[PDB]
Amino acid sequence: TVVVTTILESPYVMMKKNHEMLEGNERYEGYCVDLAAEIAKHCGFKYKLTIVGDGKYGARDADTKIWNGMVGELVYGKADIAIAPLTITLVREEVIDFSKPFMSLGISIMIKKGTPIESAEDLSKQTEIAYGTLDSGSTKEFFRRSKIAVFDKMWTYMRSAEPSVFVRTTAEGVARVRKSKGKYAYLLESTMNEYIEQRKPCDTMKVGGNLDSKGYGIATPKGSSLGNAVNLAVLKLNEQGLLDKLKNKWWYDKGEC
Amino acid sequence: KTVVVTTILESPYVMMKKNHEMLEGNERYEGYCVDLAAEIAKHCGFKYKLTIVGDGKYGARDADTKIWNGMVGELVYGKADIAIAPLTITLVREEVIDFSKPFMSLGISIMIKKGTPIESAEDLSKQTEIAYGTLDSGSTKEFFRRSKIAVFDKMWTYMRSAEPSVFVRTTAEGVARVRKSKGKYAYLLESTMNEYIEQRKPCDTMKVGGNLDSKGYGIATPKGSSLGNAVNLAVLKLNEQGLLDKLKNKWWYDKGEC
Ligand SMILES: CC(=O)NC[C@@H]1CC(c2ccc(N3CCCC3)c(F)c2)=NO1
Ligand SMILES: N[C@@H](CCC(=O)O)C(=O)O
Ligand SMILES: N[C@@H](CCC(=O)O)C(=O)O
Ligand SMILES: [Zn+2]
Ligand SMILES: [Zn+2]
Ligand SMILES: [Zn+2]
Repeated sequence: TVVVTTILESPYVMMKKNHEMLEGNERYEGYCVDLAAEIAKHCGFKYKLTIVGDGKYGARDADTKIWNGMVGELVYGKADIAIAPLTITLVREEVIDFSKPFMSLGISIMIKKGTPIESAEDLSKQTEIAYGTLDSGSTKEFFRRSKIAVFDKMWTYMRSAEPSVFVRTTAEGVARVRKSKGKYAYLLESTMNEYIEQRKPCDTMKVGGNLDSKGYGIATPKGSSLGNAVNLAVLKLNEQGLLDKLKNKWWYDKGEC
Repeated sequence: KTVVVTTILESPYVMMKKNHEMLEGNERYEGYCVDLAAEIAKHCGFKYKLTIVGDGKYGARDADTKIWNGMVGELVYGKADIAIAPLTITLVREEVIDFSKPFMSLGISIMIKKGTPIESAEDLSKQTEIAYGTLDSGSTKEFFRRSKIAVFDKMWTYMRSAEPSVFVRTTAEGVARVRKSKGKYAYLLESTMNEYIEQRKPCDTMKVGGNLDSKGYGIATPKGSSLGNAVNLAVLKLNEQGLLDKLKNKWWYDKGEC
């Protein structure tokens, strides 16, 4: 029975409305819940969905070099596979294995509707509207490491921002935009931004182009025997059109705005 | 040793320099994949030789003989050490060769001569006046051959049986057929190539509708080759440091004639 680490992040993994009357894997639904079922089916394994203990994606502590989040769970042998919106990055690919990507994304800007910001450049050029990112994820590192002038300017601002502009979860970033009467903008992956734009109260919007282009991968411990089969299953699901089918199911058929 | 790179003459990926005959070796060529090759080599610490695939093909396995042709075949039979090309990551290929994480995204798309009354694949499927086809021997063809979606099965049933053949030997041959056919031919090709041609003179083509699928190009190596790891890490590094996006702009949009 494969221990799968994943994260409560809509619409990837969500507790079902009636989750309290249900047990095990059946408590959960979402894109990655269906994806998990499919990968397991093709690789012929049984599995247990577990929600990452610390609620994080995964970053390395600069001082201890200890990994947190789903990454750390694989690295420390606490999970067998991570099936989640987990961004394929160079620092991570050095410690864990990733499948070929199952979904594309880029960093994007979420505003409360009516906010006068069209681009990352607009953000960078003003101080009235605060902005930040998720903690312990790939978006923060993009800004941390960027040498592109606009993104470096944005970073120099964000990291010294008082009070803090960073949030612990996506939901927190989104609620922060919604309650902030236009004075907070949130930097987050286009997948998540586009999902939220189609849900009530319909008061947010993605503006501008994506800042980069990347993908999510299924992740396994280095040298895991599961990595081969899991990668081939991602390629098969894509070619059968199932990945396209699932994006449609979870994003646009679940639309409200 | 010197790494033999297999690639293909496909704009804007690899093209002959205008003065190539007075130049030598790697210096004869230019394009997105020439720049990318130089950068991969640099970061992986290797010397290399660009070679154009002999049969000028991407790579398919013959149903009867079972031999792989194209750049895939050069890798499978040990003629090349790495392929650095707009080579689409597919399952059938990944079973015989290794791919890096993708360096560029694409989807199958439709190219029409301007003013052609077609907005989608569903439109193409529902009519016979305007003929349509694919490159004869790459991922786009095979996508249609295998597909179980009503619309694309319908399109395939038409293409495979259409006479004269709707399939072409090269991308350039597809594009010239669109341009010469007064709106009576539409070409199915990857979005990257379609969007490039859309920005070149005579500015008489365009991409219509959404992409039919989503996939990536990968750097390919022979299965279990020692280069594969360093190459994958270099692709991730070069994406993260903004080189791939810079190179896309340089070869598509900086060079735009329309
Ligand atoms: C592996 C595959 O074809 N997956 C289907 C889609 C395509 C995809 C993808 C993600 C990322 C990229 N990149 C990352 C950098 C530029 C292109 C890409 F080309 C394709 N993820 O999901
Ligand atoms: N997908 C990201 C988390 C979300 C974000 O950083 O915006 C990761 O793997 O770290
Ligand atoms: N990039 C494709 C070739 C072009 C096409 O099939 O449209 C391949 O690797 O086969
Ligand atoms: Zn399946
Ligand atoms: Zn610390
Ligand atoms: Zn470099």
